[PDB]
Amino acid sequence: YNFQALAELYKNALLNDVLSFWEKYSLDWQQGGYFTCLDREGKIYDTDKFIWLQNRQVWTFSMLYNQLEKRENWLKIASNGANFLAQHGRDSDGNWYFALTREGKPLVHPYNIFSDCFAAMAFSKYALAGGEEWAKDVAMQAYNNVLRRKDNPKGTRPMKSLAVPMILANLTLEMEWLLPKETLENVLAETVREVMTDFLDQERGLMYENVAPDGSHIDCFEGRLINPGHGIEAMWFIMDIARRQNDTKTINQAVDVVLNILNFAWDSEYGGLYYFMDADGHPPQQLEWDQKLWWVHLESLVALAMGYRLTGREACWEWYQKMHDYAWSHFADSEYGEWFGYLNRRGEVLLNLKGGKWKGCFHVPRALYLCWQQFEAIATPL
Amino acid sequence: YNFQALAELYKNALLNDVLSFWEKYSLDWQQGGYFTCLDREGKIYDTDKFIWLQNRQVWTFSMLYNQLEKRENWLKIASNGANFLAQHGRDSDGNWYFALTREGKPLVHPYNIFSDCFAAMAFSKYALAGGEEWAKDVAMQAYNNVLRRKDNPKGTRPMKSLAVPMILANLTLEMEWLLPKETLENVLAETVREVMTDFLDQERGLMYENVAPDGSHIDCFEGRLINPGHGIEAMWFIMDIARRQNDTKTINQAVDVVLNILNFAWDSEYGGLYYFMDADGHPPQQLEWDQKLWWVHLESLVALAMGYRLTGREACWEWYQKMHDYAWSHFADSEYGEWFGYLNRRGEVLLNLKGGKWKGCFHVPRALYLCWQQFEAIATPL
Ligand SMILES: [Cl-]
Ligand SMILES: [Cl-]
Repeated sequence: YNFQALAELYKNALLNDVLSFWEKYSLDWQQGGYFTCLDREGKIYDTDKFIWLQNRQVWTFSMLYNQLEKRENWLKIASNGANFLAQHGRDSDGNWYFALTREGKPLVHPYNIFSDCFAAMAFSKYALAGGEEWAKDVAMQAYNNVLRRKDNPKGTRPMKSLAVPMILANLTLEMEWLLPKETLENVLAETVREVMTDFLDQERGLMYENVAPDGSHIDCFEGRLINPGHGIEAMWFIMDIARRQNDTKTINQAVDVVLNILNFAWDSEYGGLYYFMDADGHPPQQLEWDQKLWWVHLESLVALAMGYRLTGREACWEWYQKMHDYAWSHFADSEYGEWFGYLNRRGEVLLNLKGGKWKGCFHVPRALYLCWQQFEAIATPL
Repeated sequence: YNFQALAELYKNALLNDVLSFWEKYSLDWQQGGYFTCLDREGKIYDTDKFIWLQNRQVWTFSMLYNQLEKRENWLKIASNGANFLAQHGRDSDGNWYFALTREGKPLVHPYNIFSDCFAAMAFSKYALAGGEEWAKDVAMQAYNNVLRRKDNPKGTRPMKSLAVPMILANLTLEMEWLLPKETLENVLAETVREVMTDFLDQERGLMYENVAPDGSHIDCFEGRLINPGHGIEAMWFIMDIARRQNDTKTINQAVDVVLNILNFAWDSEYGGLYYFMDADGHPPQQLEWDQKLWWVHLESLVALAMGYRLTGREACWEWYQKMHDYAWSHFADSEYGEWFGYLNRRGEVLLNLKGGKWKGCFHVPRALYLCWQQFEAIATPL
């Protein structure tokens, strides 16, 4: 039960390893923004700017500045992204691009709303960290675009996706200081009700990625799809929100679901959770289904640490230890820093990178910070 | 040098194994069209109708009826698809859907032109096999939509894809009997010139998937991408077209390129060709890059058999044998019929299916038929 050693492990990994890696290798001080396409050793292999990741990195450094320590270098790193993004990130109608060239010329315009999501979250927390009022309105613009486009984010077979209420819930938390208290309260209750009613299958105790509007299943590739890590991440989002109202019943239901997903999705031959599974045991359409991904395992560490902190349930601690041994031994790279993102089913490195189009300065530092928080809270009552 | 035994191997695999599998398990005689989502044993795991594959299956049975033997059952199988597709396959503007429900209700409308491509090819050959004149105009409609939309199939970084002239070349061959002789001649010469000028890198002797309009490379994920099997398939397309004009120089250049790609893309640890590679040795964005796919290896068998038949070059025969031993021992399923589509890098079955959203009655029977043709021609001068 060495909670204090775990707290120290996560604190040291965040401050001395992971943040250091991004500080040393990712800053584009000449043109603004960040290089995310970094190989195992931190070498740059592509200079394109993927806006999700640009915004996530602004958020991470702004958050840590605001909540942990006002280190000048963290704020300067956040500014290097925020200024670049404010100048180049949006089309004439204020919609966020998906990708730019190094110098900020637009490459890709997205159909989704997740670009706007990450922009709202980043500029909200940058506004707070930097005391930059202009960033508040950038954030508010991006946020109303998400709620406006929520119901069709992009007749025969109506379906809706878990990702939409998920990101809108967690985002609303990040927008709290800028929103009417009632608006916050309502969206939070509604998104939580939708996630726990429609996407949670009461009979199987599992989260589905896509359901009909009334929560019923549809027998098709989309309607059979399970993404173990995605559902686990949603559940700690739900825990975090339920904790605010001390809704212990909802916290415990979320923990039930996390344990169900882990028991369902663990690879008994090689260890780790599968990336995708078909709920009915049919062959998935995803060629990457059996792969072992960094964030799937990190968000599981967060959910189990948070579940144990919030409920004290022994099963969370037992699963925490099992997940810890697997994730730390397979993804963490002690020699060069940071975590590998992509392993094959056997746990072998599949892409020799620390960042890319979809991995940047976000899931790893956020998860390490959150786990540090849970174990520190466990060791030291507030 | 047992050419006759190879001819017999391919003939028997096509007629007694592969066509039999699709005849036994894939026909939707109640509603029309075909079930492609078939597991290892032929069991159906999804009833959706993926229009690419519906059209490809109409083409395969129509082609064999027209070129091999007028078996009544083959034409009835082709009709079961063609009638279903004519009734349900197109929107009000005559554009082909990407997917329908079992009964033909539209699910997905595609942005690309490859749906129209496969529809033009299918209805062209169905028109010929069935003597159905109405199918000619369905085909001609679909074909002019492809040429009309060829230049933007769906300012900062202009790029074009190999798939477009590739499919337009091979398609033009399948439309020959319906087109002005001059129109055929021109498109064929132009598509061949574009493929062999712009997408073929003269210095590396390799095919690139995406280049700038003038054929120059762009240093980005798309511009570094190699798809070994895709380039090999394009090269036998080029061989087939060059053979028509007895353009021996072009035939031999295409064979040069096939041999270059095989030497570049062969997995020296586990055997087989990689699905995707980054030309500059950076980490790919494709999580499926190291996988071993049925059509990648089948189109390589076709290209090597055809290359050897057309040129007699010993290297083609040596690579044929190497590829044959790998592909037949890893993909062919003697117990239940047909070929697995999807193996991991080690050659282990990754998806336990014989068909799905992207694998249907096309690459396997076409490749087995073409290889039968090459070895029969080698054994028996015409
Ligand atoms: Cl990330
Ligand atoms: Cl196919």
